[PDB]
Amino acid sequence: QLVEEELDRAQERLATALQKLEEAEKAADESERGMKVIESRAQKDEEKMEIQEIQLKEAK
Amino acid sequence: MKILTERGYSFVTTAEREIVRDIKEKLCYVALDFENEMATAASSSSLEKSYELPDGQVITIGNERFRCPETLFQPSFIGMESAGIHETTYNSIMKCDIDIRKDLYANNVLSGGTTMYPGIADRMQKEITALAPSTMKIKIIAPPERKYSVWIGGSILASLSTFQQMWISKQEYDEAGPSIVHRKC
Ligand SMILES: Nc1ncnc2c1ncn2[C@@H]1O[C@H](COP(=O)(O)OP(=O)(O)O)[C@@H](O)[C@H]1O
Repeated sequence: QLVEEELDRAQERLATALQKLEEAEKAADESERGMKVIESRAQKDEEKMEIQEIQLKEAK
Repeated sequence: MKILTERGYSFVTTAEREIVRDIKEKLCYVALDFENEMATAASSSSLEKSYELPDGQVITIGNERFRCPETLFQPSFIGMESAGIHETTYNSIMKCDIDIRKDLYANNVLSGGTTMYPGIADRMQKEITALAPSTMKIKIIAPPERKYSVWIGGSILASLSTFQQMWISKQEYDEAGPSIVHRKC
């Protein structure tokens, strides 16, 4: 019985492992979305900051 | 391209020349006072910006930012003997009749892409003001779209009704040869 019990127990544990992998990759997706939006925001903010600092430069 | 080698970056290809052109269009500006700007860049590091080549490999440049377009005002940096653009503008003015140069002093129109550096109008006005008499009103006219001024003016011209007789028709060419162009028009 050892054969089949290892078989089905490891199979259901492999199912749990693949579900954990799907959860992990969805976490990767959401983290990547946050990363991309935040880096785009950082880009816009930085370029605007540069425009404004050089504008103060010229103005003074 | 030549001044960036003293920081370690080496661009020799034509593609790399395009990369350096992009660096020039994005990071370079004209310093209102070159000497104290140089001393400031030497003292702090607040002028250093970073640029990312199209394979990663960020590069950071310091006083090159304003040493590149400074050549327009000191063409001796590239071994040329001419004078800066401010001085040739002033000379062209002082070569005109004394009655029109007061109205020329106040209508310096800037055009083309190389006049798009941040702070070029201020430096130009400072230099010409230092050269001209202390009574004239120096006005540098720098539109925000001066990179396409030639094309805009060309469309305005080609749209005028009184211009439709200034074309060089095919028949005039067939009569006169290619020399028609400068000989009459
Ligand atoms: N924003 C900018 N800042 C500095 N230099 C610029 C900028 N845009 C374009 N240039 C420079 O202008 C040149 C192209 O200008 P342009 O007026 O189109 O020349 P041309 O009329 O001869 O084609 C390029 O060599 C580039 O180095």
